[PDB]
Amino acid sequence: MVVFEITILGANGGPTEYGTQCFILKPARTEDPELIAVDGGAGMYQLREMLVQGDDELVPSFYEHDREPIEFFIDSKLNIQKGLSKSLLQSLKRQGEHFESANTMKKTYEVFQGITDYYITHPHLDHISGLVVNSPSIYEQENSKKKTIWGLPHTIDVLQKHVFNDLIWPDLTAERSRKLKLKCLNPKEVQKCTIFPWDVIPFKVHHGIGVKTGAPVYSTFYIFRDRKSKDCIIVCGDVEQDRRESEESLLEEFWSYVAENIPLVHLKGILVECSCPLSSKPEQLYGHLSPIYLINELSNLNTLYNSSKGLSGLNVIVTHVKSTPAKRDPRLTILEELRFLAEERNLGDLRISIALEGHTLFL
Amino acid sequence: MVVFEITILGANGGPTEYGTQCFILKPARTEDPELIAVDGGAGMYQLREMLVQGDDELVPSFYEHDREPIEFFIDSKLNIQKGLSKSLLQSLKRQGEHFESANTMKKTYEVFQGITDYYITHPHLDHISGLVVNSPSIYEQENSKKKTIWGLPHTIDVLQKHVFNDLIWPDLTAERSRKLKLKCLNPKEVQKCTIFPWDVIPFKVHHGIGVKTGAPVYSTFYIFRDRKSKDCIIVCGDVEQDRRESEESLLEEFWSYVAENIPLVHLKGILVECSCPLSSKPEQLYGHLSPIYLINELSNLNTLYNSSKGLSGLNVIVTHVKSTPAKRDPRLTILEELRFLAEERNLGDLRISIALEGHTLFL
Ligand SMILES: Nc1nc2c(ncn2[C@@H]2O[C@H](COP(=O)(O)O)[C@@H](O)[C@H]2O)c(=O)[nH]1
Ligand SMILES: Nc1nc2c(ncn2[C@@H]2O[C@H](COP(=O)(O)O)[C@@H](O)[C@H]2O)c(=O)[nH]1
Ligand SMILES: [Zn+2]
Ligand SMILES: [Zn+2]
Ligand SMILES: [Zn+2]
Ligand SMILES: [Zn+2]
Repeated sequence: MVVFEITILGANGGPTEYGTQCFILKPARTEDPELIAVDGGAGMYQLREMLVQGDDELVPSFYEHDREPIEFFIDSKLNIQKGLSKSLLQSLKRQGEHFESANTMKKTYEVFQGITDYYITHPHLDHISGLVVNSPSIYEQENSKKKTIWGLPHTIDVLQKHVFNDLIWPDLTAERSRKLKLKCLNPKEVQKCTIFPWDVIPFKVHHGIGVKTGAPVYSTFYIFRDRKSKDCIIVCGDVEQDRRESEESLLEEFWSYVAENIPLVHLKGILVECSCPLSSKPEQLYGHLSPIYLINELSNLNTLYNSSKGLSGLNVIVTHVKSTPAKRDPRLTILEELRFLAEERNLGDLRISIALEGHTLFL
Repeated sequence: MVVFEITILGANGGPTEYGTQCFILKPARTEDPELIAVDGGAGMYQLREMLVQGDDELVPSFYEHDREPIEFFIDSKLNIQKGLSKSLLQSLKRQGEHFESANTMKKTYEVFQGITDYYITHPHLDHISGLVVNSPSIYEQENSKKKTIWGLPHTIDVLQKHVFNDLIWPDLTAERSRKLKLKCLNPKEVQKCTIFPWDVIPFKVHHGIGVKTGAPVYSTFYIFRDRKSKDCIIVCGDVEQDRRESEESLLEEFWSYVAENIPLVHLKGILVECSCPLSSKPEQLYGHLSPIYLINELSNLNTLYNSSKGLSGLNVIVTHVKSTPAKRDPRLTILEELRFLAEERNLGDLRISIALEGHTLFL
């Protein structure tokens, strides 16, 4: 049944600067070294942590307790494991003694060499910091695996002009060996992944407005579809509800596409933000979702699928929760609020979990 | 004797993406909440870690061992402590019960509110990622402490155009409350710190060339001088030896200024990179120092001071060491190489230590 393995490298919405958004994807069970990244916040450093840290599991929190029981954050039916998957690790264990004798740093370089395609949702620094700082690793070997950064134009153009520009970062895309490449995707078009037998389908969404410019700020949702099984996951960039009359209904377009083309039984998960709780201070919420807005969007999807069973069986994996100087971990507050609102909206057997760094989901 | 407390938030040169360059400065012993940052890599997240982690101390390594004895990395005479200093923590402990009842996240916000001036050496992403991602914290309170980002023009112009531009990051400098400001410094000019009774004196240095543009890439060295004691520390951005005939001798200008204006006994420390070991693969070394180049620069300073005692008593704190897929921790390799070369060059009782994240130096 399981088709996808999703490694949560980073699910932090800020403002603390580590463990920001990055998810690694690979097919379930298989042992190729190749990996896809969605976004580019947490990277090599987090892979290294996961190698080292590899029951009554406790996860970091820093609110009521510095560590909290893992089960508090997840749906009881979620297929989740701490650390990197057996199949991901097997690519290192292909060489018995070599694996054993490689130190943690060396193992980190080896795993990371396999992360060869990034799908970037938007170029805000929290979504690209690891991609950028990690990038010189591409030059460690002459027989190097080359990396490609994919995105919609609002993303790629910004990376070219503002990041890989010899000012913010050396312009590694200008190196003649082309070991780092930037490539554009067309919105709404079924495009192919480079190694895995998957389709990638990107959609533009809204993510607030410029402070100085007042210009709409865009983001991306990615659909990944396994062609054999027809199973799909949706992995989202930062997003807000479309602004009533001033903006195109990009989210409605997205949900309509999903309901038309992907039967619910084939939708194995959606990784989507809920940055803020209901108490929502305006400044932190700009360009983002709170529980009422996320539930409203899921309700729209529900209406489109048009089943008396609602969204029964759908796994919603909540990402990008922000820190706040609150008494209680906002991930717990948000999870409770989402579950309450989902019940109130009769969305059925919807399974809501918070994305937890340092874990792999099997969907 | 001790005048400065230096909190090492980040001393990692990359390519792993966490704990990159950031040092917090304050006067020794005093308990004001105000703090200066030099650079802006590791920030809130690291402050939080230091709050939580607060003998046979072991520090992270990830080479021969995942953790190594602290003493291996430092000169035996170095005044160093794990965690935040008593005086830094006292600003939180001014309120007895409030401190106790504040969770770790809340304490992090409180300490971080005091970090109100950053002195940025150059705008490479590893030197600004925490500054940027942490910046929305400024909006948590209406009676907010405002933050100022200082730098030479090569730094400030790039931050304005390429970072705080509603593309890479919301342009928080355009918010009317001006809670985040960018301010330029003039090179070679004695300027005043905002709260501490210190002079700040910035100098431009070289840091390689653009990959695409071939343009010189600039960085900054900062001198901080306590006006009362006349004691100084030097805190450096990334740097390479000046390129023979193609470039101005910016480093010679710097050492000449130091030797003319700061007696060695008043020079309490220099925090300066040695990104790479002697084995130096060309690609990783570009724009940086290796032990022979760092020792050559210190030799130039030695010649200028012109004492038979060499640089006896000088604390050299080595920063920005890069990871490498080597068998041994490059910080250990580099420390050994620097000490050997210093002896070979008869630099005297030079005290060399590696900067270690999560520690405070008292100089
Ligand atoms: N005060 C204020 N903060 C903003 C504004 N626009 C964006 N931000 C902040 O910029 C940050 C961008 O990162 P993101 O939230 O998209 O992950 C957000 O945390 C948000 O709080 C704004 O217009 N005013
Ligand atoms: N291959 C290659 N890497 C470069 C070049 N210029 C800079 N870099 C890399 O860009 C990174 C910039 O961060 P920094 O090293 O300044 O902390 C460095 O790690 C360096 O390895 C270059 O011309 N060629
Ligand atoms: Zn974000
Ligand atoms: Zn964003
Ligand atoms: Zn650097
Ligand atoms: Zn640099």
